[PDB]
Amino acid sequence: VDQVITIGKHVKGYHYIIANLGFTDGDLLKIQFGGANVSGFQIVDYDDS
Amino acid sequence: SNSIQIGGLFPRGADQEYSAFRVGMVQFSTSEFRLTPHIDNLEVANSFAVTNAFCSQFSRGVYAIFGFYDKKSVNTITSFCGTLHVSFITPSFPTDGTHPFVIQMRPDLKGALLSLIEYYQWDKFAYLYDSDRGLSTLQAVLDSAAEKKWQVTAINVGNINNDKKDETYRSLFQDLELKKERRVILDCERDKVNDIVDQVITIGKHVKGYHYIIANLGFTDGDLLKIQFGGANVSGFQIVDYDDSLVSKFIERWSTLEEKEYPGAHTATIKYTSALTYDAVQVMTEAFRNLRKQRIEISRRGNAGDCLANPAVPWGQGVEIERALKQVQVEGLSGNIKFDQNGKRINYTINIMELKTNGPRKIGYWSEVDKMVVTL
Amino acid sequence: NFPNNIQIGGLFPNQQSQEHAAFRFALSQLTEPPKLLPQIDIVNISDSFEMTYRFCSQFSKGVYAIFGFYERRTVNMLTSFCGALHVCFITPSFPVDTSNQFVLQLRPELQEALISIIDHYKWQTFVYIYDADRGLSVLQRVLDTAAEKNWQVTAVNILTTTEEGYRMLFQDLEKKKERLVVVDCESERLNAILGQIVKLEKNGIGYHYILANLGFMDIDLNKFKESGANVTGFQLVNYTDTIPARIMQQWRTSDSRDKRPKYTSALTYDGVKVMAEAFQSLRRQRIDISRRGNAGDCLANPAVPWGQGIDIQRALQQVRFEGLTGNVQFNEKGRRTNYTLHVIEMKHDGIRKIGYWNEDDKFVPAY
Ligand SMILES: *[C@@H]1O[C@H](CO)[C@@H](O[C@@H]2O[C@H](CO)[C@@H](O[C@@H]3O[C@H](CO)[C@@H](O)[C@H](O)[C@@H]3O)[C@H](O)[C@H]2NC(C)=O)[C@H](O)[C@H]1NC(C)=O
Ligand SMILES: *[C@@H]1O[C@H](CO)[C@@H](O[C@@H]2O[C@H](CO)[C@@H](O)[C@H](O)[C@H]2NC(C)=O)[C@H](O)[C@H]1NC(C)=O
Ligand SMILES: *[C@@H]1O[C@H](CO)[C@@H](O[C@@H]2O[C@H](CO)[C@@H](O)[C@H](O)[C@H]2NC(C)=O)[C@H](O)[C@H]1NC(C)=O
Ligand SMILES: *[C@@H]1O[C@H](CO)[C@@H](O[C@@H]2O[C@H](CO)[C@@H](O)[C@H](O)[C@H]2NC(C)=O)[C@H](O)[C@H]1NC(C)=O
Ligand SMILES: *[C@@H]1O[C@H](CO)[C@@H](O[C@@H]2O[C@H](CO)[C@@H](O)[C@H](O)[C@H]2NC(C)=O)[C@H](O)[C@H]1NC(C)=O
Ligand SMILES: *[C@@H]1O[C@H](CO)[C@@H](O)[C@H](O)[C@H]1NC(C)=O
Repeated sequence: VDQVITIGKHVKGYHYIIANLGFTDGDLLKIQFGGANVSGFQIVDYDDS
Repeated sequence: SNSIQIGGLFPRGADQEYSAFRVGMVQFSTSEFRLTPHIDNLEVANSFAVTNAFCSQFSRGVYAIFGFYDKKSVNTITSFCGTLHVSFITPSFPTDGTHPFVIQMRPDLKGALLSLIEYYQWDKFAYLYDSDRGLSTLQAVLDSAAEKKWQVTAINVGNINNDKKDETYRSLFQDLELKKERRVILDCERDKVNDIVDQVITIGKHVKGYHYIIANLGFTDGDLLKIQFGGANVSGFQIVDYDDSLVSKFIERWSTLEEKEYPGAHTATIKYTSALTYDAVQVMTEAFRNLRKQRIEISRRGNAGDCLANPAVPWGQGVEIERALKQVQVEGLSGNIKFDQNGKRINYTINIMELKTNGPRKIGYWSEVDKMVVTL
Repeated sequence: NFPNNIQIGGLFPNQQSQEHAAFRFALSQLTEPPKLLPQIDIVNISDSFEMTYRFCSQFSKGVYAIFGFYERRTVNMLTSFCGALHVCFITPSFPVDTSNQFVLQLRPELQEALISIIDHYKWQTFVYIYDADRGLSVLQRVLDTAAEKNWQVTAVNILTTTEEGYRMLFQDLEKKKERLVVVDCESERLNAILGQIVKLEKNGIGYHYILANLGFMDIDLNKFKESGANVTGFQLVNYTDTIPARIMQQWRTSDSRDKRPKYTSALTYDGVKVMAEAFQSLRRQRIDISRRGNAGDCLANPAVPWGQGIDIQRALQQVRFEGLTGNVQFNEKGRRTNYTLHVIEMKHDGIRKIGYWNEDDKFVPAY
């Protein structure tokens, strides 16, 4: 992710699928505003009480 | 034992500049005489503080003052110096007028900038200016806009409370996401430039199709590497030519100094402000050396007195000191140094730079008389 | 209770002027102790040095406040010396963007009102002629708005452009049918620019002027007799209103028994009652004031403030009354608040009242 950003490939037109079970375990904020699609998976639902 | 006393008025954070000044004192010192600096550290934007420090140095009987001013304190400096015939030597922005007794180490940037804008054949562009720093060069491009046929969108970048900052700078560019602005002039201190560069990158506007002109004299003073690979054009100006042996030989030395003894000085580059400061010590040294080579005695007999003495009768030798300072012609870190009768740099050169994937490269040079020249 | 005489310093740029006569008149009206005992000095209001000298001399002599005038070249020294010493400066001069609580600005701000008037006539592209002497912060405010509403403004500093510079841009303007000009500057420089404009504009057809000034009626408007020129401005004072008229009547007789007052003279008049009110509020609050006639020195490090300065400052700021300039009132930053500006228009001596402007409602008009 750090290198995609430095290369400028986090813009609209690219789409990344993070294939692990912890989509929000890492820092997504930094790739959030480029325009790229970023999808993943999450097993820990922080909405559960 | 030949001590010529001088003052040094240093802004409260100008570490590298002071290191540069201390280095020049060593480089240029001689058996002939020793410049004996008295140093004040002060809130340079505070006119009261500036008057206090000037008057304090005047009372001591300094033979000249090296120092810095702000747009808020510049009038204090020029009025007090002009009235008392005390020469001020400074790397600060050149005064807007022909004020006497002020040796302006820093060359004018307006010509080169106007020339560069024409070069790229711009007609419509955004101009980010910093009210904190001044409007003088904005005004020059606003004056020229008609004749040169430009449409300028001027945005003030100067009252940003660091609290937000991120949010402000993003709002600004997501607003230039209205008139489809892609050509942008910066005109800021190197820090504010860095901050803005940081936000341009975060917003993803450092790609192909945008072009930025950094309107200061220190293109490579800041970190360009981070905006180098986006694809955007980035152009600027440079007065310290690291290709010169004089400069290369200086940096050889500067890169070696202990950082603990010389804050800001364990590096490969050097801020153009610090380079102008080092250069200032040479000019002051030559001027006072030349006053002796002409057996012009300039030694004060009686106390300088109180800067608030009334009437104000300037000392007789002030004019001689000014002239000697303005007659100095040497080569230094900032190239050929020469002054006109109003203490403005003349016959100087400003390098024109573009950022490339392999780093900043000189693309040409700007001269007082040749204007803009593509290098090849 | 308090001292019987409250010495008041003065920083005036002239030996004689309508302001001086306004100042002296307002003072002879007062009846209640403490007596305001004026002690003024004629000084170059543009010179920080002379200004520092006078300020310190008055501070040393023991004045409780200073009434006076400043210019763009002196605002920083005053704001700074006022803030450091806690002596208030009460001034009719052109209000500044950032000053402090200790500076009391009798003159209502104009910049918001002006932007309303431009927004009203839906101007898009226009010339903005200004006083480099006071209006460096206002221009930016105009440039700011221009960015938002996408105006095409043309900035022109009075101090720096020549007769031919003027010829030239009035030559640019007359290439298009309606010529829109804003002129923001003080009265004396205003009148000098008038004669230069009228001569350049010929028949005056298609020219629309907005004069950013508070004394529309103070201007020589004869220079516009049979000019097609559409002239809009601002009047702070109505001399036919009850309180104003009663006041005009009082000194009109004062000078006959023994000329129409300009707005700066009106502000000077109200500036005196502000001070009178301030100290009489201190008498009924029963706060005890007193100062050294023993030349307490000015310059020091740090600046040692007058311990009771904050008392005089709170009093000056809380003042509320009806004077020659309408409702006289200050916000906490030291500026006029709760005021109404009347908007006026003129063509072939068309003296019509477009309406009024205030902080809450902005601008409301009134085959
Ligand atoms: C009152 O004090 C101020 C100093 O604070 C004096 O201001 C100085 O005024 C002179 C005369 O207006 C200015 O000089 C003029 O400058 C123009 C533009 O460069 C030049 O073309 C003229 O030849 C003339 O030199 C001077 O620049 C200004 N100084 C500063 C720091 O602004 C003022 O003159 C004093 N007036 C009186 C009546 O004592
Ligand atoms: C990013 O996400 C969108 C939505 O899933 C992708 O498709 C968009 O929506 C429709 C559905 O096919 C397309 O017709 C649009 O053209 C897409 N929107 C845009 C503006 O591209 C889109 O293709 C994804 N990006 C990539 C590279 O996969
Ligand atoms: C970035 O720099 C280039 C070169 O100065 C600008 O112009 C390019 O070169 C020619 C000369 O006009 C144009 O015909 C090309 O279309 C430009 N190259 C490309 C790929 O754009 C270019 O316009 C500059 N970018 C901006 C936004 O000013
Ligand atoms: C002064 O000039 C202005 C400029 O247009 C005139 O104000 C307009 O009045 C017309 C006619 O009622 C209205 O339709 C517009 O709302 C106004 N326009 C603008 C641009 O402000 C005004 O009529 C002129 N005064 C005189 C006496 O002729
Ligand atoms: C705005 O200023 C006006 C002064 O005109 C204030 O209105 C007066 O308020 C007093 C005090 O209660 C009343 O006795 C008067 O009848 C009012 N006069 C007029 C002419 O309206 C008003 O209170 C001020 N508003 C604010 C928010 O300070
Ligand atoms: C002052 O009041 C008179 C009252 O009739 C009114 O005509 C005039 O419009 C008012 N003031 C101004 C500034 O126009």
